[PDB]
Amino acid sequence: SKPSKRSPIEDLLFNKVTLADAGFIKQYGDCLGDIAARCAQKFNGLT
Amino acid sequence: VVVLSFELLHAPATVCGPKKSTNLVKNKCVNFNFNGLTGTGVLTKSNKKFLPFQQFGRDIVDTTDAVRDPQTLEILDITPCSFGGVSVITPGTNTSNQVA
Ligand SMILES: *[C@@H]1O[C@H](CO)[C@@H](O)[C@H](O)[C@H]1NC(C)=O
Repeated sequence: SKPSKRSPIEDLLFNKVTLADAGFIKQYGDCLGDIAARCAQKFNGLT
Repeated sequence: VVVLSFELLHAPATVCGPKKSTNLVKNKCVNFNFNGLTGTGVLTKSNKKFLPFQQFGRDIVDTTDAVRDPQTLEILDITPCSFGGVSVITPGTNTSNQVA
């Protein structure tokens, strides 16, 4: 019944762990945030 | 003997270059020189509120994030121009020379 077709236990495991990086395309974000907030935010060459 | 003593670490300078000012490009990716601070990036309207004595701002990692325009006092955010890695997908030169 839920997206990703994970078990009740797997969603619990995923909700408990906080992922700092979560790699995906991030260039679209750019500014308008309170601050850039990163872990280079790509800008310093680390992805 | 004449000794000229100054510090270049104070952002709101009021003294020193016979440079010829031009317009502000804003959104398009450009090179810039703001009171001796130079670089490449995209200048956009900022929502940040600078104090009367603050010319420059910095991000979490102490690099320049935003500037105060020397003539208009508009606060502009500086986002570096888009860049990234290039990866080459090759079937192998013994099969085909097509590349993604
Ligand atoms: C600089 O001169 C322009 C001339 O139109 C004026 O509008 C602007 O406010 C001036 N800025 C400062 C900081 O004196």
